[PDB]
Amino acid sequence: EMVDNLRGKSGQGYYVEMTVGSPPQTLNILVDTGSSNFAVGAAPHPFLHRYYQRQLSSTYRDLRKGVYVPYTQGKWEGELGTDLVSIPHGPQVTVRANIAAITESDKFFIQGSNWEGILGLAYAEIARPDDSLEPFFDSLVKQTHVPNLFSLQLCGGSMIIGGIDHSLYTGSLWYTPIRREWYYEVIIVRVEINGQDLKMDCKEYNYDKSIVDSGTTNLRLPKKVFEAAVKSIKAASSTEKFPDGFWLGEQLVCWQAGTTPWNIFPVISLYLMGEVTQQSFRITILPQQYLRPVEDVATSQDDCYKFAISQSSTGTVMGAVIMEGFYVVFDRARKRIGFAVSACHVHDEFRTAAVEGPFVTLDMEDCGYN
Ligand SMILES: CCCOc1cc(C(=O)N[C@@H](Cc2ccccc2)[C@H](O)CN[C@@H](C)C(=O)NC2CCCCC2)cc(N2C=CCC2=O)c1
Repeated sequence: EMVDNLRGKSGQGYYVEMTVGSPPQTLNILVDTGSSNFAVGAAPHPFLHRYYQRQLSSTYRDLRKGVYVPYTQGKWEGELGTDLVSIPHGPQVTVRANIAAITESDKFFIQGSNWEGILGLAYAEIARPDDSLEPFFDSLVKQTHVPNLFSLQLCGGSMIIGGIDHSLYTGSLWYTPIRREWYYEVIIVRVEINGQDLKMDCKEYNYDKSIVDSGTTNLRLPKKVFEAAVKSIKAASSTEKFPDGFWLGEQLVCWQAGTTPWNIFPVISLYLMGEVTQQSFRITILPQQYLRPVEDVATSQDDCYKFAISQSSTGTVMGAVIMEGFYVVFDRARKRIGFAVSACHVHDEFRTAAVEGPFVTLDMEDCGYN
């Protein structure tokens, strides 16, 4: 009953239906593994179809404390409280959870996204105001019999709470350790483009950190890695030349509908640390993943895309365009993240996104930045 309980797209977010308060108020909530605050619009906003009305809830409790949360994109401020929360198409439980009632925001809510709040699924260590504010999933596990694990299949899609759904993936699940429990932090040990090693000290791939983040759209790479990746992708696709603004993820590239030259763009392989010493596995990303379709009726004589790999100063972010096509298991109980090929895959007749291994490495360097 949890299958297909997500709607949305990489550019605007994937969301699940939830209820808050007594009696239940229904809201669509973006699923975000890149933060740890549960927050909902709680006052009118031009882009909100509905919002949390605290005065209508008999179970609302004000915590008499404000909270401010800045993201890479957008920020909001609100008032902390607790109330009853349920997930109509998830586990049939009700939990009392912390909720930030958003009273002001900037560039956070997205016009037409159809969601009104955000569910931070990461760990308390990055919750605001601080780690004393128990995140929703922690409350869910404490208050119910739900196993300490969830999985995401972003396509709509599915959030499976408390378990793994075999119908949602094919082949084997490969696991990489969660290096530290704050973000879902992982370690990348190698990057290839078209099979060619970027040939970089592997700490560079994780400079600062690397995280798995359903709330970010792009694959975001540390500047040094980003520049090297663009150089390699340019070289592979050199039979066509694009403006610098395309590679900067600013402007669209368009082709006559149906004629997108997928074959001239390379596959990207990200090798993740395995659960055994010096062992790794790789996930492979097709251009159908990293060239993000931009729907616009005005341009619809063409298919147009944005380059969805971009620069970061805060480490690697494996965003939604990376997670799409994979089934991703956030195995909190065992401190690991699993990857498998998703049942909803976009591969043409020549290449297929993959999760595969094992691979071994001779260089004993720890790739974590620290
Ligand atoms: C759903 C996709 C929306 O599009 C987007 C969204 C974001 C973005 O900032 N997403 C937020 C949530 C959001 C969801 C929806 C709207 C706004 C924010 C997510 O939490 C980001 N996670 C990490 C990186 C983070 O910044 N954590 C915070 C640390 C401090 C404490 C609070 C958590 C970046 C983005 N970017 C920016 C550059 C390239 C890219 O893809 C495109």
